Amino acid sequence: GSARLKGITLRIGVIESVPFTIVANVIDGRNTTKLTGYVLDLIEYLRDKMGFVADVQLAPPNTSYTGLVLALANGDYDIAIGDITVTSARREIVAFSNSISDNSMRILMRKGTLIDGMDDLKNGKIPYNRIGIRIGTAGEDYYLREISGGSRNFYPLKSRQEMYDSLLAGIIDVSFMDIGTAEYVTNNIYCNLTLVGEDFDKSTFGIVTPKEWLYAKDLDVNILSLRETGILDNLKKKWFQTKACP
Amino acid sequence: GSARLKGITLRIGVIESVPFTIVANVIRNTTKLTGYVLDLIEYLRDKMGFVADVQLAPPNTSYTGLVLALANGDYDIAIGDITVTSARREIVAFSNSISDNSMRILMRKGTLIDGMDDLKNGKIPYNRIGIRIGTAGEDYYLREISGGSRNFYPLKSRQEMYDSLLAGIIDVSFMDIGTAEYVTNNIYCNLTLVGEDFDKSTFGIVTPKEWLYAKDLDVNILSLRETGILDNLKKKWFQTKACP
Ligand SMILES: N[C@@H](Cc1ccccc1)C(=O)O
Ligand SMILES: N[C@@H](Cc1ccccc1)C(=O)O
Ligand SMILES: [Cl-]
Ligand SMILES: [Cl-]
Ligand SMILES: [Cl-]
Ligand SMILES: [Cl-]
Repeated sequence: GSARLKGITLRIGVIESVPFTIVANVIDGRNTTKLTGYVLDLIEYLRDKMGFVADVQLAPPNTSYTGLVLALANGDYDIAIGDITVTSARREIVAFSNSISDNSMRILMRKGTLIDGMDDLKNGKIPYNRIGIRIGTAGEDYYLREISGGSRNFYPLKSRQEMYDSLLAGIIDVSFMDIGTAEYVTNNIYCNLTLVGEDFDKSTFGIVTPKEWLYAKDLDVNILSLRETGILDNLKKKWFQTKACP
Repeated sequence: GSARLKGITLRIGVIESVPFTIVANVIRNTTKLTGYVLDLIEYLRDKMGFVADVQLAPPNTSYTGLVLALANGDYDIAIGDITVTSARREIVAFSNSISDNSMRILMRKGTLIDGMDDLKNGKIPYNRIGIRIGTAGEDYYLREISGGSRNFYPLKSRQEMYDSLLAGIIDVSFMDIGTAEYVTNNIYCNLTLVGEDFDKSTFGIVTPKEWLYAKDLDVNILSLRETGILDNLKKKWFQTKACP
């Protein structure tokens, strides 16, 4: 069957990833967290349009994207919204909404690094333990399928912060990120970093839902309507069209 | 519940649209089909083990008409350059995306159009804007240009669109970018695309709502993406440029 989400409480899993989901520690005299970003704005549009009660739950620190999907499949959340890549392995265990965004990956490196693209990584110009890969992500899947043939011979990373510190501290030479956030970091957060080469792994982001979900149609119709009316485009411009770096 | 498509017969609706689904007449007449869509069917059939009963939609069937026919049970799935839209999703489901999409404005070379704003500002008499009925282009026009008014020059087939542009009966039309690039680079060398692309969207395989086999088809589509087969197919069918 199918039904409307009007009146329904949804526990919505979100995962820290600037500027999709931005976590601010604030004291207001008690310490609390404030969430903002593209994802929280999207949640507000959907809530206002669909009438569900949003119960937004931030995934614990160092939760992987795979861990978030597994947690939903196990019943810890009703839906999960973020920069979450739709993959065949995930689709085996959860469903996804219509796409909220196209996606691809790029190679991130320190400026001045003598790398010109993916060919250098595939030909072994960089030792493999100096390629940083965020575990439990689509980038790990790609690496294992296309670069290393199954072997996790990369340098593992648990958060964007560890990627930052490792690259800057010269522990790794490159890493992989989704293009939207990769552009964002190199343009606003770490000006010493840059993107190199062509993008790869063309893909999409989707809202994660349970398989065979009662509310699949209601969510999909609404997401498509936001796509059609330019709301998703506006949110992308709002949160991603910025460059603080000189 | 859910299940696998192995050994199951699927009636697969396809719709003429070069070079997704290419229709040739051969002779005692018979029809041959080739294209991106037919190759995709073969890859999915080989991976999934279903039995494919491929059925071409009657001439001048619109895209809305194909979707409606599937909702009415004439087909089990429909595969083509079929735009995923909110209105269609009310009555059918869609597989994971097989491709990104957008639209562009199609015109004769030499026509002085900057882009969509000219159309929105009334630079072009509305009966000289050709719109293929029962397509996402009509939906866009009604929503963004004419305020719900069907005041365009209605087109029933891709051929009527070309004929009308070439004969000077209309000044512009809308087409999906993949097929638009194909026709302007290979078939009608005196036509061209102009302006920014608009109506960013996706193509998806049409399935019944709440379909038993939804996961099986989706996992398999995503697998074809991941392993580069969809890219290979796009390269095969769309990278040609015969026009000088
Ligand atoms: N989109 C990736 C997660 C990711 C986000 C940002 C940077 C790198 C990886 C996934 O779903 O696995
Ligand atoms: N993709 C359009 C149909 C179309 C195909 C090719 C060119 C123009 C329009 C739809 O689904 O409505
Ligand atoms: Cl989609
Ligand atoms: Cl499912
Ligand atoms: Cl998708
Ligand atoms: Cl449905």
